[PDB]
Amino acid sequence: MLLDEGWLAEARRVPSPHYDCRPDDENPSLLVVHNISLPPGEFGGPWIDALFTGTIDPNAHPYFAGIAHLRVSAHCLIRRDGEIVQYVPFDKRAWHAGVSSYQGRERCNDFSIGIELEGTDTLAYTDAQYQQLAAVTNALITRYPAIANNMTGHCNIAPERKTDPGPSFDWARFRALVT
Ligand SMILES: [Zn+2]
Repeated sequence: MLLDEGWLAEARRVPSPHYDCRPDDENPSLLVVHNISLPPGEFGGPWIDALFTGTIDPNAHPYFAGIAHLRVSAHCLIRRDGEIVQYVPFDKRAWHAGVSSYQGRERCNDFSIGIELEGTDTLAYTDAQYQQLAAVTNALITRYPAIANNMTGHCNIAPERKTDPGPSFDWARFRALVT
């Protein structure tokens, strides 16, 4: 697919207020793979769109109040059916990695894009999502070369704390489709 220098045309743009300047406007290299579903264990709700914009309703669900204290966002999301939703231009800083670390260098937000796979640590992602994740990845690799040589889980840059994208994530399947 195609890149309007930050934005994915194919997608459904959610204008998240939750971005800012990459420090010294450094360009991204490492892509991190995230997972998420809300409420935790269901798919298709509007609620992800919600969390990612800082508007989600703490009253919509006993699990939504537990996190209604965050302001967080991830560059793009892949829904179970392949649909790509984009909240923030790739060149900008997403509030996704958190307290993370990759190769001596923390605050991994700075230099990374974050892709969310709708799902759970323990349930297989769908064919469409492997096709889509790889699709987006090839694009960013073309814009940002280093990505092909920096790809990881949240669980890698934040062990113990994070386990996403989980043992479900079959890197084999995905890589099989990256350039
Ligand atoms: Zn994550």
